[PDB]
Amino acid sequence: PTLFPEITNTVRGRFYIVAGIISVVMAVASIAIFWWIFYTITPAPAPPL
Amino acid sequence: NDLVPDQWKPLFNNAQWLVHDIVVKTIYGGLIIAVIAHVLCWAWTPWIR
Amino acid sequence: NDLVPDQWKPLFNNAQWLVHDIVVKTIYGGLIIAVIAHVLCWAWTPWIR
Amino acid sequence: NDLVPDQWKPLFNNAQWLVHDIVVKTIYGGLIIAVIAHVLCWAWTPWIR
Amino acid sequence: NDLVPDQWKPLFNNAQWLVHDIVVKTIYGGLIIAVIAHVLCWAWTPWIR
Amino acid sequence: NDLVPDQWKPLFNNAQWLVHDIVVKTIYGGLIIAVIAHVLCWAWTPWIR
Amino acid sequence: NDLVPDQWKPLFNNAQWLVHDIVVKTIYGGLIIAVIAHVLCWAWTPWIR
Amino acid sequence: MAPFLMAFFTIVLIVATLYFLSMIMS
Amino acid sequence: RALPLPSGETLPAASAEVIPFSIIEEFYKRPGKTLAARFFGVDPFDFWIGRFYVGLFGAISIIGIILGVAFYLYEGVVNEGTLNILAMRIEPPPVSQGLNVDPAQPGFFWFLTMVAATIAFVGWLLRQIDISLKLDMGMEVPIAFGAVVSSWITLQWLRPIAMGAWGHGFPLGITHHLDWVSNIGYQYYNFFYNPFHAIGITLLFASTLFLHMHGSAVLSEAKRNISDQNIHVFWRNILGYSIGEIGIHRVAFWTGAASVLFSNLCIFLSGTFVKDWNAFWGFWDKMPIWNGVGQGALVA
Amino acid sequence: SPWPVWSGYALCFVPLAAVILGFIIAARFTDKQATSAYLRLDPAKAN
Amino acid sequence: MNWIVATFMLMFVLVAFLPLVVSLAYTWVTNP
Amino acid sequence: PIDLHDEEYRDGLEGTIAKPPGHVGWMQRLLGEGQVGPIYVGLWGVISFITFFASAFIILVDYGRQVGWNPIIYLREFWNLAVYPPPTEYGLSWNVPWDKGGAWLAATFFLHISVLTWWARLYTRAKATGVGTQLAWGFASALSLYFVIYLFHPLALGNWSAAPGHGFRAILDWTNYVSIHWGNFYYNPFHMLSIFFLLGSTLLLAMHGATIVATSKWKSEMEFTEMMAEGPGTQRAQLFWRWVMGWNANSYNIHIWAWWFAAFTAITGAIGLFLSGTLVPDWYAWGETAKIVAPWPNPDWAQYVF
Amino acid sequence: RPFEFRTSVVVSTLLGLVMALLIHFVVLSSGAFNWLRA
Amino acid sequence: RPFEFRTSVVVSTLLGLVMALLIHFVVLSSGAFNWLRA
Amino acid sequence: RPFEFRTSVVVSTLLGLVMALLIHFVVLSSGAFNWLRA
Amino acid sequence: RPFEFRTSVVVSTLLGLVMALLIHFVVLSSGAFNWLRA
Amino acid sequence: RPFEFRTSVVVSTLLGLVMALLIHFVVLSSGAFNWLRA
Amino acid sequence: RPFEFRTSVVVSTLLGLVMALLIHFVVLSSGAFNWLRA
Amino acid sequence: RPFEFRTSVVVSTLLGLVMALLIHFVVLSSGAFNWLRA
Amino acid sequence: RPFEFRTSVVVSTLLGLVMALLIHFVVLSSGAFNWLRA
Amino acid sequence: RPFEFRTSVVVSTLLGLVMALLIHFVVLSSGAFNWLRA
Ligand code: BCL
Ligand code: BCL
Ligand code: BCL
Ligand code: BCL
Ligand code: BCL
Ligand code: BCL
Ligand code: BCL
Ligand code: BCL
Ligand code: BCL
Ligand SMILES: CC(C)=CCC/C(C)=C/C=C/C(C)=C/C=C/C(C)=C/C=C/C=C(C)/C=C/C=C(C)/C=C/C1=C(C)C(=O)CCC1(C)C
Ligand SMILES: [Fe+3]
Repeated sequence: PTLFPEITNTVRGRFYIVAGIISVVMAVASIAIFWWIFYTITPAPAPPL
Repeated sequence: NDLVPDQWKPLFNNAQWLVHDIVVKTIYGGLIIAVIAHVLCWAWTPWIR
Repeated sequence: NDLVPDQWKPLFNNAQWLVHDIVVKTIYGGLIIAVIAHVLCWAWTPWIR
Repeated sequence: NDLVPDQWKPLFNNAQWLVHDIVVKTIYGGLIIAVIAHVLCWAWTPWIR
Repeated sequence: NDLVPDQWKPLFNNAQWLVHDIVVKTIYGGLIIAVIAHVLCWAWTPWIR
Repeated sequence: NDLVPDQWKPLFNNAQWLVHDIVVKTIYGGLIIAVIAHVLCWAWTPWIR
Repeated sequence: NDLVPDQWKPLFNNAQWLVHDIVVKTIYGGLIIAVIAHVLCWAWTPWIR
Repeated sequence: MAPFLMAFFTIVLIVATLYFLSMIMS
Repeated sequence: RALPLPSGETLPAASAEVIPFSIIEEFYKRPGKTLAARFFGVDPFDFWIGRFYVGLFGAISIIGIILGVAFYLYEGVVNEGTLNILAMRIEPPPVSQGLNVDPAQPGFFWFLTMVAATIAFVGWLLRQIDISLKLDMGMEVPIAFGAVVSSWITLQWLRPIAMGAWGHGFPLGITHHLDWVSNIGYQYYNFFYNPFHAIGITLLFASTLFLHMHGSAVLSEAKRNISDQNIHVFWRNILGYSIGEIGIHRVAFWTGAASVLFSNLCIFLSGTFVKDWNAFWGFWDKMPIWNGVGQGALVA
Repeated sequence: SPWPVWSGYALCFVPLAAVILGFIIAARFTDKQATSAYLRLDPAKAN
Repeated sequence: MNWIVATFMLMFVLVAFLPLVVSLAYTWVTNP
Repeated sequence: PIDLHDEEYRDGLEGTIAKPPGHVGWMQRLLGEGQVGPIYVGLWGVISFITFFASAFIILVDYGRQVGWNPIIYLREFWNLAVYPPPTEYGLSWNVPWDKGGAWLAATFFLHISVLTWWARLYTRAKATGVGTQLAWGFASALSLYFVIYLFHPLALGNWSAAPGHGFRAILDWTNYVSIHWGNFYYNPFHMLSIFFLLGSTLLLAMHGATIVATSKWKSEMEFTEMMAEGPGTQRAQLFWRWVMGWNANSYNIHIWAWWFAAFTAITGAIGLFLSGTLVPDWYAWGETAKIVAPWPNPDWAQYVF
Repeated sequence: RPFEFRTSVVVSTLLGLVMALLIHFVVLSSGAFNWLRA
Repeated sequence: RPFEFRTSVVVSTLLGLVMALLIHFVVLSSGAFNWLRA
Repeated sequence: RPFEFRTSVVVSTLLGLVMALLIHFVVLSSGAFNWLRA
Repeated sequence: RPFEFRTSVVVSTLLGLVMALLIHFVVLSSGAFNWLRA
Repeated sequence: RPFEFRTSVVVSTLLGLVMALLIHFVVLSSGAFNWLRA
Repeated sequence: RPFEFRTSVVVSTLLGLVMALLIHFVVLSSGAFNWLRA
Repeated sequence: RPFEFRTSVVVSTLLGLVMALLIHFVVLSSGAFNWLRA
Repeated sequence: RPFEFRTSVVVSTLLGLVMALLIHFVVLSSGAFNWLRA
Repeated sequence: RPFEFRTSVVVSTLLGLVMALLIHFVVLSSGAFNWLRA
């Protein structure tokens, strides 16, 4: 029961969805991990006297 | 298109009726989940006040 | 297009009449809900003062 | 174009006459609503002074 | 162009005469309303002094 | 171009004579109104002094 | 170009002669008006001194 | 309740995407 | 028989049918190949109003233009009393207000004018894409206009949000956005020394030179008996190189895009990361190749 | 007092009106020439 | 935050650069 | 009566060199043509080459003198060395020491001779092939702006110090100093006109390139053939620009537009720069009297302070 | 016929909507009615 | 015929609308009528 | 028939969505309801 | 005929409208008539 | 039939996704919930 | 014929109009006549 | 013939007009005559 | 020739290299590990 | 074959040389080893 037989039945078309999902997930994970590391290892503000 | 009811025969094909049923069920489930999520969010922190 | 009324025959096809009816019902329901929401909002906090 | 009156036959098709009628009624209703709104607004707060 | 008078036959079509008549009536009504509005505005606050 | 006078036949068509006549009357009326307005403005406040 | 005089046939068309005549009269009238305006302006306030 | 709500929403997202992906790819 | 050529010349005495312009328009005008026709299945406005094509993005664009013009004229005639376009002063809200807008406070109509202008520009771009799709053409004109539209978007949306005050937007006034340009250029002193501004200036000058040379080349072989190789021989005697009929247009397109792209990059970088372009070049005299090689006024 | 000096009149506004009018005239004449009829390849068979 | 949004706008600014690189790549590749 | 083959392969003076053409390869794949071909050298192009070489040699040797002849400091400070003109004292005089503007005058004179001979070379080579001489007059307008900058502005001001200083960084400094010294250069009307024409030139170049590349499938780039009978590509471009903005041109007028935009840019720039110093000493103070400066009573100054 | 019915309808609707939006914004920003917090 | 009816109507309507908007803005910005909070 | 049903539906839906968004943002930015932190 | 009738009409109408607007603006901006609040 | 089922499904899904993303971003930027570090 | 009649008329009319406008403005801005509030 | 009559007429007229403007401007800007308020 | 495998290797390798370089530079400039003279 | 051998060789050699130069310069500029006069 599909309206996209060319996307949901073909092996090539069926791999589009998974590839896109994994790419989006990996991009988000990369950004999150980098900024978490930066904000966790960076020093505290340089206070005044 | 013999699975379609008499009223909606001029509008729906046999293959789209099942997908329409799936979409309706998904919409109802999403509505239930959204209702529970909104109730939990209000129970945590009211946004109107 | 035999189900369309006599007056609106030159304007409506037989398959668009049903969709027009559905749109009319949706519009009426939305209007009722909007009236209720406006009454509740005014009871909460008048915006004219 | 047998529904169009004798005067306006060289200008109007048979299918545009009904839409023109609908537009005319909508405009008149909007005008009456605008008159009521302006009267209420003046009764609330005059803007000319 | 048989409705057009003899004088303006070389200038006007048959379907443009009606639109011209409508435009003329609209202009006359607008001029009357503008005259009334100007008289009211002068009676309220003279602008020449 | 039979309505055009003998002198101005090499310059005017038959449909342009009427438009030229209209323009001439409009210009004459505008000049009369402008003279009246200038006289009124001078009687109100001389601008040369 | 039967209306053009003998001297100016090699230069003027029949239709351009009339426009030239109108231009000449306009220039002469403008010159007279300019002379009068200059005389009045000098009588009012000399600009050389 | 910042972590708990995030965990709940993420779990819902993961379970829903698993369900729909299983529906599509079968 | 005299055949009028496209250049306007007439010559005495091939498919050279002297045909009107109406036939060409009627042949190519066919409906139903725009962007919205693929998305919704139909373009709601698929007609021509005079010479202009009115698509789904033409109505949005026209609404944006009308609203922008009205909001611009309201602020400058009313709320300022200037009555002249060369001295009005359409400013955004103050920097103390932050990123939030308020109808009661001043600077509200600047927001509406900017939003309407953005909508109009985006609609114009999409309408160009639609018209290009209707004619079976390439997508290069939309690319160039998108470059310039991104140049617009950087100055009024991205930079103020990155800075975080919403007062970091140039006023919409004739002879007054020059004031903003002059004050921004001197706050970060020596905007000449910004490396990306210099690249933009270089590409602008190259664009003008290339355009003038191409015009001169085409006009010089207009209406003479030429073998189509004379211009190449001319361009090879001078400068020792000829680029060809298709190469020049590609160069013009690419340079025209690149100049504005580099300029938008330079302005954005000047906004946020650097505060002084003179201190940017302080690393040059300190690299470990020239450090101890000089004496007196000659050492750095 | 409220009037601009003569330099402000000429040097700024004579060129401005000149530019606007010249642009509006050049556009009209170029469109006229481009819309005039002349030798074109027949669109019915050329493509 | 101060830096995350600035980096995101930098990304947006480079996304503008990308489309012309696409045209350059198409012109390079499609010839042979 | 004009042979294209002899124009490319003659020998000696009034002939070409590097006659066996070379091929670059990557330029063919990206631009469509990669042949470098022979180059003409006869008469014109010899004088210009020699004079430009002399000027560049003088400038480079004076660069070398400023660092003690050290080739490492030379590389370090090469982008910020400059030979400056004589100071404001006894400015127009030529009796200046070689290190206080003596080297500037000779190099400038040789550069002048070089540019004039290059214009002559362009004119003669345009005539010798049968094409028109539009490029020579465009270069004449550019040289008009150049000669206003380097010769006619210093003269009528009384000192050579008003000219640039022959350096990579010395031209930006010249622009900044000239803007500062005469009030505010933004409020010079001819500067505004030149900016208008320059931006119009860039916009027109981008549009023309994009259109001719978009309609390139039907060979619209062969402009010489399109000026005799218009094929489908030019018709498609005309229809595209008609449906977008309501009016269009043909394959002939757009080049006139581009040429005149460039020429107007150069001419207006030259006129504005010449008027900047001699007639109007302060452009902002003139704009205030001309009613083109907007009042700024209470500016919000927190935006311009760190 | 000089003008199509569709063109008239489209132009009239667009003009009316633009005028309504402009009038509402102008009345809202004038601060002369005490509507939506004064 | 020197001028078509359609262009006449379009030009007249556009000029009228522009003049109406300009006159309303000029009168409102004069502050001489006490209209919309003086 | 002067207007397709599809065109009417598309135009009406687009206008409704846009205006609903506009009213929500304008009411939120007015700060007169004490919603979403005052 | 040296000039079309339509060209003359267009030129004269545009010149007249521009001159009327310019003269009204110049008379208003001089502040010498006491019109629209002095 | 006026509307293909595929068109309706695609349009509704895209509208829902865009609205969800917009609502999430607007609720984050308001700073009224104290979620994701206040 | 060295010159068309039309070109002569156009050039002369344009020159006259520009000169009239320039002279009027130059006299007005001089403040030497006491015209239009001194 | 070396020179057309039209070219000579155009060159002479342009040179004359440019000179007339130039000498009137130079005489005005010198302030040595006391014309138009000294 | 299929592009999916290739376009993936290049993008993954470039992302990994850039992220590694950036992360080492961020950790080095933080001065919280006593590496390379404190 | 997804990638040429030549491209792999060129990319690897370029990356290696660049990394070696960067590492040597960073170690030299740190002043942590007492190499080349401390
Ligand atoms: C809080 C009090 C605010 C205010 C806040 C708002 C807000 C906020 C909104 C309005 C809207 C409207 N306001 Mg109110 N409004 C106020 C005061 C006024 C005044 C007045 C003079 O005082 C007037 C004349 C109005 C008039 C109006 C109408 C134009 C409109 C509601 C009717 C309508 O057309 O519904 C027609 C609408 C429909 C028929 C919609 C039907 C939608 C259906 C039910 C589907 C909904 C989406 C669905 C849940 C999605 C998920 C499921 C999937 C579809 C499967 N308001 C005050 C100032 N008003 C609403 C509107 O619709 O604007 C366009 C709106 O959004
Ligand atoms: C977005 C809009 C929708 C739509 C929504 C509706 C709605 C809603 C209705 C109709 C109705 C009609 N529509 Mg439909 N319809 C659409 C598209 C079309 C198309 C088409 C595209 O071809 C056509 C030909 C039609 C044609 C028609 C007729 C068949 C039918 C009756 C019209 C009539 O008699 O009006 C004559 C009557 C009028 C003009 C009434 C005018 C009223 C004025 C505006 C005043 C209103 C005041 C208000 C109600 C009260 C204020 C209260 C406040 C609290 C202060 N519609 C589009 C897609 N249509 C009606 C119907 O079927 O009724 C059974 C109906 O209710
Ligand atoms: C509050 C007092 C304010 C003021 C506030 C406003 C506001 C606010 C508005 C006007 C508008 C108008 N004002 Mg008022 N106005 C004032 C003083 C004046 C004065 C004066 C000299 O004093 C004048 C002459 C006017 C004149 C006018 C008209 C130009 C216009 C109303 C008539 C009209 O066109 O109706 C014709 C209008 C219609 C036919 C519209 C019909 C619309 C139908 C009913 C549908 C509405 C949408 C519907 C709910 C959507 C949902 C359903 C789906 C469609 C299915 N105003 C003072 C200063 N005025 C209104 C207008 O329309 O401006 C363009 C407007 O918005
Ligand atoms: C300063 C002291 C006085 C004053 C002093 C004067 C004096 C003195 C005069 C005027 C004149 C006029 N004034 Mg005044 N005026 C004042 C204040 C005003 C105010 C105001 C808001 O306060 C207004 C609106 C006006 C308005 C007007 C006009 C009625 C009139 C100029 C008409 C015009 O544009 O001619 C120029 C217009 C045109 C040349 C073209 C007009 C449009 C044509 C008719 C349309 C044709 C359409 C058709 C399609 C065209 C075909 C060709 C197309 C190209 C296709 N006055 C104050 C109070 N006013 C003049 C007058 O009376 O004129 C009769 C005049 O001499
Ligand atoms: C400084 C002291 C004096 C003064 C000192 C002088 C002196 C002394 C002289 C003038 C001269 C003149 N001055 Mg003065 N001048 C003063 C103040 C003024 C004022 C003013 C606003 O007060 C004005 C308007 C003028 C105006 C004039 C002109 C009447 C005249 C220059 C004409 C010209 O342009 O020749 C140059 C014009 C042309 C070359 C061409 C003119 C146009 C032609 C005739 C038209 C041909 C059209 C046809 C279609 C063209 C075909 C070819 C085309 C290429 C197609 N003066 C003050 C008061 N003036 C001169 C004079 O008397 O001249 C007779 C002169 O010697
Ligand atoms: C703007 C320039 C005008 C022009 C203006 C004139 C004028 C003016 C005259 C002529 C005359 C002549 N012109 Mg013409 N003419 C032009 C174009 C042309 C062209 C052409 C384009 O092909 C041609 C072929 C001609 C040819 C001719 C001759 C047929 C004829 C007699 C010349 C002669 O004998 O000179 C031989 C004589 C001389 C060269 C005398 C030179 C005197 C020098 C200049 C010293 C003058 C001293 C001065 C008057 C004293 C000053 C006292 C002060 C108070 C201090 N002209 C252009 C368009 N021409 C003349 C004519 O028809 O006479 C009847 C005449 O008067
Ligand atoms: C010192 C402690 C620091 C820190 C410092 C670093 C540094 C520094 C780096 C990481 C990197 C990473 N960090 Mg850590 N990291 C910290 C805390 C964390 C936390 C946490 C929640 O606490 C997490 C989840 C992570 C997670 C991660 C991963 C994203 C990544 C390592 C896995 C990976 O992808 O390998 C997959 C990696 C590979 C498959 C690479 C394989 C390479 C092969 C072996 C060749 C290498 C080059 C070779 C020698 C060249 C010469 C030969 C020629 C090729 C012929 N870090 C703290 C704050 N982290 C590393 C990384 O990979 O960044 C990209 C990295 O460089
Ligand atoms: C710049 C890099 C060079 C290159 C460098 C090498 C090197 C180096 C080796 C190969 C080897 C192989 N290469 Mg080669 N190779 C190149 C280009 C190519 C190309 C091509 C362009 O078409 C191809 C098809 C190949 C294919 C191949 C295979 C024929 C062969 C065996 C692979 C295998 O089984 O790996 C399966 C095994 C692995 C993938 C091992 C992965 C190990 C990971 C990284 C962990 C390492 C642990 C580490 C050393 C421990 C460190 C301890 C420290 C004290 C902390 N190479 C490029 C140009 N290649 C290998 C070979 O021939 O061996 C006899 C080999 O040693
Ligand atoms: C001194 C201690 C310093 C330091 C200083 C350096 C320096 C300095 C260098 C490295 C380099 C490297 N360092 Mg160390 N490094 C330190 C601490 C570390 C730490 C750690 C976590 O503590 C790690 C993981 C590493 C890891 C690494 C590797 C990435 C790399 C060496 C392996 C390699 O790829 O060889 C693979 C390398 C090769 C196969 C090269 C082979 C070259 C052949 C022999 C030819 C050489 C040129 C030849 C002589 C030219 C002349 C002849 C002509 C060719 C004919 N270093 C500390 C801080 N490190 C080296 C490197 O390669 O960087 C890119 C390097 O230059
Ligand atoms: C201090 C300062 C500034 C000093 C400056 C010193 C100088 C250099 C001053 C310069 C003065 C000059 C050069 C003055 C110029 C006067 C001229 C050229 C007037 C032209 C009149 C043209 C006229 C009357 C033309 C009228 C045209 C008309 C009547 C048209 C007629 C017609 C034509 C031709 C048609 O087909 C059809 C329409 C119609 C029949 C009306
Ligand atoms: Fe070209």
